[PDB]
Amino acid sequence: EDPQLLVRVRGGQLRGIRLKAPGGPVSAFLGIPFAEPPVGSRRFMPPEPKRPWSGVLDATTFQNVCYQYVDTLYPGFEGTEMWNPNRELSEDCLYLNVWTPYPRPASPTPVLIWIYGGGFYSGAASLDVYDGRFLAQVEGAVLVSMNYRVGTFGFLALPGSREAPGNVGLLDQRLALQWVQENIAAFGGDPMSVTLFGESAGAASVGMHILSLPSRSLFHRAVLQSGTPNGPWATVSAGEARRRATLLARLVGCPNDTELIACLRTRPAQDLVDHEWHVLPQESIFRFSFVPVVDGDFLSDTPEALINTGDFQDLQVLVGVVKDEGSYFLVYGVPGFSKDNESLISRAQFLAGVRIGVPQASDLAAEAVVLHYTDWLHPEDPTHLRDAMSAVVGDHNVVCPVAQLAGRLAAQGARVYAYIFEHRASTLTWPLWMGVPHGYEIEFIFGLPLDPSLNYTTEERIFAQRLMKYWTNFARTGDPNDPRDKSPQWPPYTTAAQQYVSLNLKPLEVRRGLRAQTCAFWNRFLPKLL
Amino acid sequence: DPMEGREDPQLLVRVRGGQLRGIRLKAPGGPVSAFLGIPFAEPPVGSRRFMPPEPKRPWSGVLDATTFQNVCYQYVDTLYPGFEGTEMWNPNRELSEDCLYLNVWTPYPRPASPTPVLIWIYGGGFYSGAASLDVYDGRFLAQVEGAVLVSMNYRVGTFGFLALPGSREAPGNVGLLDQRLALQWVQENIAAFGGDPMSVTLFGESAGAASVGMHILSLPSRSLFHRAVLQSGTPNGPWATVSAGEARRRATLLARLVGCPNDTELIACLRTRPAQDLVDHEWHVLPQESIFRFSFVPVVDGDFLSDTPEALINTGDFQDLQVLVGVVKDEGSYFLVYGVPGFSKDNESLISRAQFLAGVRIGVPQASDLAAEAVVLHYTDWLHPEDPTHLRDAMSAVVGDHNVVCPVAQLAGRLAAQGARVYAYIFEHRASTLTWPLWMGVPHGYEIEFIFGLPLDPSLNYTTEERIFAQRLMKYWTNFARTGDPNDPRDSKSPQWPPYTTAAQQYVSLNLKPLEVRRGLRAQTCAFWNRFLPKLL
Repeated sequence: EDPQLLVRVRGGQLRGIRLKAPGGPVSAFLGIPFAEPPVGSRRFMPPEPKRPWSGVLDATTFQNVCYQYVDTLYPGFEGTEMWNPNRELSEDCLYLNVWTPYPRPASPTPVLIWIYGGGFYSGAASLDVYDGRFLAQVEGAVLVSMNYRVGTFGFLALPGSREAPGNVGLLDQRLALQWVQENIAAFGGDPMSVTLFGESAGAASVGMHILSLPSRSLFHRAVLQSGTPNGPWATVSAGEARRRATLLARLVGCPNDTELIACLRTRPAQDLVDHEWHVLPQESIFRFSFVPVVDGDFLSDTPEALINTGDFQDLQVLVGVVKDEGSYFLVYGVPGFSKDNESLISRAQFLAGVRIGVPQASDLAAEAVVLHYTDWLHPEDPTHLRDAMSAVVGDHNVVCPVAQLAGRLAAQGARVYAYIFEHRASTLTWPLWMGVPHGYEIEFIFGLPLDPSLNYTTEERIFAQRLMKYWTNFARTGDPNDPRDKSPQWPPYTTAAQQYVSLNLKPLEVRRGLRAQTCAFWNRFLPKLL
Repeated sequence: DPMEGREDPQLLVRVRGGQLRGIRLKAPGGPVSAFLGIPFAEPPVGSRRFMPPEPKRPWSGVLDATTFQNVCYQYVDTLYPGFEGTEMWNPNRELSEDCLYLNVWTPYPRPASPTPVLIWIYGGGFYSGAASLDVYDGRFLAQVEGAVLVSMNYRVGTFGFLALPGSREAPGNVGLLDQRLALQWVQENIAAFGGDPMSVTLFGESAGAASVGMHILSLPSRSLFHRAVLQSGTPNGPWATVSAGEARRRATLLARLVGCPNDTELIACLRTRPAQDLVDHEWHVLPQESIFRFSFVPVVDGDFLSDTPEALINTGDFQDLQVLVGVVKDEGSYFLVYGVPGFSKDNESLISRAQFLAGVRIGVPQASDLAAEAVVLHYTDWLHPEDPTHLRDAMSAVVGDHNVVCPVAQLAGRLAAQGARVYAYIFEHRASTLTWPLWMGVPHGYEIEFIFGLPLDPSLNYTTEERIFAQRLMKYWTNFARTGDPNDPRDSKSPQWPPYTTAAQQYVSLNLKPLEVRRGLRAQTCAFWNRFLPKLL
């Protein structure tokens, strides 16, 4: 009968579990329902608050992963499998997890809320790399992570209808935020200091909470790791969402919006998953069929309009990228790339790869990209063309949208801190040519190197500690710098000086201009070519 | 010649048109022979204006060949009166349409055996220039390297390049024809001076380099030389040529501006106008505000130039050609003070970014709004986009790259890809005696005085290192003339100057330090200019 694993929330009692972290125990409350299961008639619909329960709800184990495509490109390969579901799939998946220190915090404690990535078609809060025990134990943080619907279940939209209004995965996330506001105090959390953090689609999601007014009253700070609400992949127009929904409907035999949606609700989850990739316009890496939609409700306008016209005076933001944002996506559909070769390519392959990675570029824009990224001392060298292909995809999808976001935010009142993450995990099983790929900073932020049984180096586990206190310092104060502190200071990102830091084994290094020229090419010149 | 027996027997030479007597000049290391003001054409006056040159008909007696002749009629710069920086390029003899003369420097006494010949073609935008300028003095190359050096006058401005293509009274390119006639003169007569007609190297700067390039691309000229040096100029590029239609348009406009209304009619009327009237109006013809842009230049006539220089360098076979090409560090600087708002030789020419945009519009006047903004974005410093120094230097680079550096990079590339042995350089030393402001770096044309070896004259106040540098460059150039290779065949100790190739793109820096080999002649920027920007039209 451990009383600090017994907690009462607005819907009833829960029992958590005492977990062992390297430095001591933590309290974990796993699989807490925050919504009615979005099954049957609730499919495609906004989430409803979980109805109260009797007795003591067991909150000691992770719940089901939201129904989604499972990656099978490299079966049994750690590099891919580490991101695959580690619990069974279900549409009944709207649950969240809470990590707290053991015993529960003496005073109200800053809350970090993790929103996983996975292109809005995949992901889960139960993955090993999202383990909250280390941040909770070492930094005394309260950490919350929620599941949200992905793929069709989360983002299939027929805009204007009420059975499939779109953005319900974002609404799942928001409902979880509300749940934290109402209940986190019972766990020792401070509802008045809430920081959202996420990577990839999760970073984009965080951004969208920044740009959606009802969400704004549910947090105070934000961290966007390798993803943005603006850019080419995170959103679609209402018309295009309708088109894609209708196409998927016909691919599954369906058939008036009401009729079509009802027929879709009759379909088994796996039929929808089986067809969800056969709807997208062009051949494309870094591009997903069902994503947040500019609905004029959750998103009152396009993200770029909203970041261009928004007032972000009372917002603090931490943003950044890894060294090789594009590498990971080359092995997923660009001819000439694989995890097994060193993926050396010809310049014909490079041209074609540009056409793929940049599908809605005109012939002229595509050629502009090609010329801009060519090294004219070695325009035929296969290594240079490979790295260039990587840089094209990375810069276009992450680095330049991030640079633009940081610029707008800083220019319009926000306190911004920017980083580039440059350390390659010693335990990384992806080929060396992929450098520091997408998403491989996460394990360090969460403090996984603090676990001796994971075979990280010693420097990696000091590095991990550094990053944990950067992130938790930011949660606590809106500032990654240690308030009483020796390492160089991390200066705010501004439009004038454009300062950002390198995160690696060496001490903080301040640099200026986040790929300034290249991102001037992407954000200032290339738009003028349409 | 009643007095031959009492005169220097070492200065009497016979050429195809008769006898001439030169003069013994003193160079720092010893005497040289100079034969100045030799007519190679009939005076292109009266009814001969705008017409192809006619070979000089033979004369009786002994021609005095001891003094420089008249300078071809041209605009004289008076922007900075008494300023060395401009006056050193101004005419140093009186102006005349009777100006088709050439000059020959040789050792004294004249070489025992046949000696490789260097032929200088001056620059000046095809509107100015003269072979008699101090900076083109051949005495140093003749004395120190034992060279035979020839330099000719050619008609510039309207007199040289006004064209009504198709007509036979003004066919165009006659200034280039003047040059070619001089080349022929060399072929027939240079042996009388101890020169070798079978080893002739052309070299020139600016419009002179463009001229040399055009001789490479024109078949009749090809049998008149063997090697070429192009300093800071190319036959291709935006300024060196015009189309037949545009040349007709400009001639017609100038005609109308001077009170002249059938081609024959119009040309005759132009021939009745005084030379100065033509000079006074020649600048009032060109379309837009333009630095580095001239009204009367070589015309793509389908005759001298059988096609555009670009087409000809794209389809040409150059396998038995050796070429030496290069640029100075700051090709654009000199032209900023000549018509871009905000620039002067007296202030530091710091400019605003609005000024930068306007200046881009002026320096690249063909360019559409989109191309212009592409240029602006490409040259912007995104860490300090408002910094006036950076914007000034950027303006300079735009003009230099657009007009010289990238046309050169292209030429070198095409030539190397199509068989030619190419050697490439960038000249980086700023003359200690240079009177242009420091911000202009190493401006256009200030490598010339080093090539010709002027620092060997003690009375010119160059440093010692500058005199050694000068000697190095003279030896590079004359080695190239001699062998098609700037390298000294028996110097084991000094760094080698490697050929420029499309694979390695090697070139050297020329300065007080030993040869340094670099790779990629402004490769990314010139890819922008030569590969991307054309596609935006």
